[PDB]
Amino acid sequence: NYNIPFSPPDITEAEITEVVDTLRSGWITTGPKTKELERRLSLYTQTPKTVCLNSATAALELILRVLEVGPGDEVIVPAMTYTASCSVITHVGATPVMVDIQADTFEMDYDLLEQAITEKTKVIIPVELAGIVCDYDRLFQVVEKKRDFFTASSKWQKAFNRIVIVSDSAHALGSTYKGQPSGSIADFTSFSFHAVKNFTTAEGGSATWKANPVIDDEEMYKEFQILSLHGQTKDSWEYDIVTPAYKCNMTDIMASLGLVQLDRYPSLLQRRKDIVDRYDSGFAGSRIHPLAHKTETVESSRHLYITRVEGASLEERNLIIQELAKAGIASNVHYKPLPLLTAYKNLGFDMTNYPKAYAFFENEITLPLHTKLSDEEVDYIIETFKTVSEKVLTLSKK
Amino acid sequence: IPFSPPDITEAEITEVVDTLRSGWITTGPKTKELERRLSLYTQTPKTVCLNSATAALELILRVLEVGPGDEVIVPAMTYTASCSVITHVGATPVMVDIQADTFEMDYDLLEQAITEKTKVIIPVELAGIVCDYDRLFQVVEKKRDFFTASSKWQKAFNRIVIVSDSAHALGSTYKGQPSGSIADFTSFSFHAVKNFTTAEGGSATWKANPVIDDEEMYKEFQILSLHGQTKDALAKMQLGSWEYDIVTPAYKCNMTDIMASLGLVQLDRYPSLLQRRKDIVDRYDSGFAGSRIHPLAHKTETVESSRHLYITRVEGASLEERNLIIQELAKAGIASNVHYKPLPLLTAYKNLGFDMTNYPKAYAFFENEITLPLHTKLSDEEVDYIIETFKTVSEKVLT
Repeated sequence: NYNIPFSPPDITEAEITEVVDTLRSGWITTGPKTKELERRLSLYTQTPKTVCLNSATAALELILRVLEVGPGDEVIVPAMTYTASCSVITHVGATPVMVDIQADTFEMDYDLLEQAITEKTKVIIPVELAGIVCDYDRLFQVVEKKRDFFTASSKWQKAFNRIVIVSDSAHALGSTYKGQPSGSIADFTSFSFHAVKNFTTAEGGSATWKANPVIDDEEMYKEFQILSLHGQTKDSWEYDIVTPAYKCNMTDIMASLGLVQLDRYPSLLQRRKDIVDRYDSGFAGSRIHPLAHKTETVESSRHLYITRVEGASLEERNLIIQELAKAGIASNVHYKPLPLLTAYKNLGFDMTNYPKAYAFFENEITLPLHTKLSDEEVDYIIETFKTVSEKVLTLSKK
Repeated sequence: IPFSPPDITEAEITEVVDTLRSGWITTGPKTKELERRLSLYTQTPKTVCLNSATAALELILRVLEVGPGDEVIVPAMTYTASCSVITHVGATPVMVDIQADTFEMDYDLLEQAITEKTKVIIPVELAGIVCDYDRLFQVVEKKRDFFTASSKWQKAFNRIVIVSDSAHALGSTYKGQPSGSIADFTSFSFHAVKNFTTAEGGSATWKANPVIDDEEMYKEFQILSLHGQTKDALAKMQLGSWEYDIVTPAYKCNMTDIMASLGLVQLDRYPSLLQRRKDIVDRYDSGFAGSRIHPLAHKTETVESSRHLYITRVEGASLEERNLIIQELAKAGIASNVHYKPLPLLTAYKNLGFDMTNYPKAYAFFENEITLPLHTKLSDEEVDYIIETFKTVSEKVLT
């Protein structure tokens, strides 16, 4: 039969050999391969420097720490995102401010974003959900429009003298917006190389920033390095510790996976395109409505096949997932809005303030999208998801 | 001669390859099996394998809910990571000076440093040598009336909790018991340069105690290490187990099966690695006997050290003379190191008000300290060369 997994890893013998090479070398933690991966990633994202770290969460947190966002500052995040986009705000002691999304897309309602901005707002964190990059022209217009609310209180906040926009591009390595690669669009960007992502090092990620005359790239790179490795500096036993910092460097074991993945990535991206186009033609005219991966402004890296089923309640969506599972099709939900989660409910966030986020979630189902899918499996998912959705609704009507 | 190259064989490589061909490249069955095997090795009920010792020590503090207004005692003579985690959770580090003839805290001064705010003591098992736990447990008991619990786990103990920094001490013993089983909680390090390596990694464990439910405690670490994510019984039993909750906005420091693969093989190899380190230490020890080079003892009445660092102090040497000796070792093709600058020498801790003049014993230990290479890629000929060169060089610098 079929037992189609949601997100198995795509590892070949080339990854294994490269990792083996590292394990024979003098360098098994951070070494030359990590530096080479950062160099190649920078060229790929059209940014001057990249800091490879052990997760996207570590990257996003370090961006916030480099910006010195902390107690008394506000950071804006969508109500519809993964917990990790928000949790790093609480880690640095800042106040998350959630903004509701639009009716026909995951993106923040940018009018409501404008309204949420205060004198305390330091950072906006858009999420490039499923690889689809946000309306950056509008986002930059908002921060410029509200520039007079901004009051810098750190080195880097003074340099930019406005709200800094930090892309959560966990899902978006290789996505483009008006022809420009994610990484080059926002002021800072985090990427994720987690086991389930398009590009994987099992655990990993990176921080980068777009070229900007107010940033010395070597100085910025060095500040991340210091925060990722205990605050340690050297001017050969002697070192100093300048701040009691963290431990989130990338190993050459992981960088080895990355280097091979990056060679493979154009082909991987192409396969995902072919699967999305097959799904898209398959769901045309049905109740199954996918998020568009190709728009006038965006070419998505096609990380998640996010769908919403027209007319389906919460209960009905949950039943459909369990029926897909009985048919040998794994599926997922991206995402529970943050206010549904105990941690954020406990911080006073209330789901009734973000009805659009709720309505997106309510009928959302993510189908498998990865490079181990055969065409036959995709065809099977298309036909099954239609038959199952119809069955559940015809059952409800009855 | 390098200071600390990794000792990786084809068995590690094959095990990692096996993982890379499996469905599981991040946290998976190999990580759970490594935790199980490590728990048996350390004689503890459960182990939580994570991405660094620093992660493990932090999480212990976060499980204990040590935070703002609490004090955590650490030695003045330790690595920055023993202390930095205290600041991470927002607690106040309290440093204690060490003894004249060992790295260990002066336990009288430890008693004096205890207040109503003290929640945790972090001894460091320097070079693999385990601290005087009988004395440490006597101190916390003696001062029990200073303690006022302010969290679930603090109430359970109802005293200062003793957390071992065993970064250097996987496989060490104290009165025949393995590090891991001695302190209330223990962190271990599997960093590239440690006796047992996963390139980056570490663990948290805890000794058996009736007031701890081991599965509940294990589950709390898991949750903190992986975003605060939980799933209920109903969600796990369903064929489609997507639904989760986030209970606290937690952290991201889980161990991958890639790293656990290295660990499993290292753990099979570990008795033999430990034996080789013993043989090197004994050779150094006989070599330095009667000289000015005084090594820390790896075998005592109470301790059998895992023999992670060969820490030495050169009698009669000033700061400047020590530094010259290191550079002369380096010209002779011998890498060496210093463990450690006392914390008050470091800008970060200076900046928090810590003053080197308060910890003269820590300074004096550091001043004439040289660490010689101790790892399993050393040949006997290299060890003999280091012995005879270090003696000649020291004599030359002093003459």
